Amino acid sequence: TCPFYKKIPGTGFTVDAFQYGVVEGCTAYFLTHFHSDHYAGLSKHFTFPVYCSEITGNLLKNKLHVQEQYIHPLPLDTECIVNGVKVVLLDANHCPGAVMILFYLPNGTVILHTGDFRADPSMERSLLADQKVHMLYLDTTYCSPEYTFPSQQEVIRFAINTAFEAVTLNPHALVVCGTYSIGKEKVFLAIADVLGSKVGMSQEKYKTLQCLNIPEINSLITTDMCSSLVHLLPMMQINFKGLQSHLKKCGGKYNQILAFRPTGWTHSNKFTRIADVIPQTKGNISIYGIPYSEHSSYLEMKRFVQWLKPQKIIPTVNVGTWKSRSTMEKYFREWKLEAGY
Ligand code: NI
Repeated sequence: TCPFYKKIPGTGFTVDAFQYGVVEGCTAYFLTHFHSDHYAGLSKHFTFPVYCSEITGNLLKNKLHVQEQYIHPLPLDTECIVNGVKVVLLDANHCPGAVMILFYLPNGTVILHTGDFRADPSMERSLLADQKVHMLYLDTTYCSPEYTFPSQQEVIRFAINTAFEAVTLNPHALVVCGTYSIGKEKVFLAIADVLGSKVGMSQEKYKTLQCLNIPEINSLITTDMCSSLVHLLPMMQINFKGLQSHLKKCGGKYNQILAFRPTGWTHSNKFTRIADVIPQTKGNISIYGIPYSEHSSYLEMKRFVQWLKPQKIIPTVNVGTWKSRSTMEKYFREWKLEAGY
């Protein structure tokens, strides 16, 4: 059944709750972003109101074929009324079109649902600064102190410098980047920019990117693989067998592959710095795992929460085990006692 952490009390609303059939008593279904664990269940047969950002609504229409009459896009940073309740959508610093949602309940309670987010100090100067938030529905993906990672900026600098050096040493090297969802577009776009190439990809992936309102996108991507020396492939194909295979396909235009796998966290983060990352190499193929995250580190999450000072926290991630739930509740109490709320 629909879990309690997907329901907004005092409303007829649900958040990211599309795989339970008709939720009894739901008058409006919000969708925070276009990732499959969140939209799971939506299709052209859906006939209830879906509230979301403009970009998420472009992806619902073009990729899932949801009918336009049930898509209700809202602008960001704007007080809107939905079924009689004031809501605001805020940028979540996750993937394109990802939002946090502020609900102003008739009884005076204010609720923030983060969806998926990467907390950032810039959020402390949004509309969130203007009133007290009582309850926080929190993306707790990396809520444990082992989870450190560098800034997105540091990681993109590494990737750009690595690619540029490799291709300038060998003009017949191909760069490949893995993907299995929207997000992390900076990785492949930043690399293609430094090399003066467009990024080449499948017709399905190009269609997905043309939904994202990225400025000048027609100048940066293409379905012509032959003209491009940065290719995007399914994350599944980013291994030696898949890459050897791909290289055969290019007809001896290239003699070397440099590949990037933008992972979330991986246990080399506890020991090794970004400056010290190395690839796995077999023959003329090298694969780099780079820790490009679109979720809060532990310290970023802690700073946001200690700033916000909520009265109650409801985790939305890692909720399936008693050991995880208990560990998270221990950190929440530490944070509250340290900061004095
Ligand atoms: Ni997500």
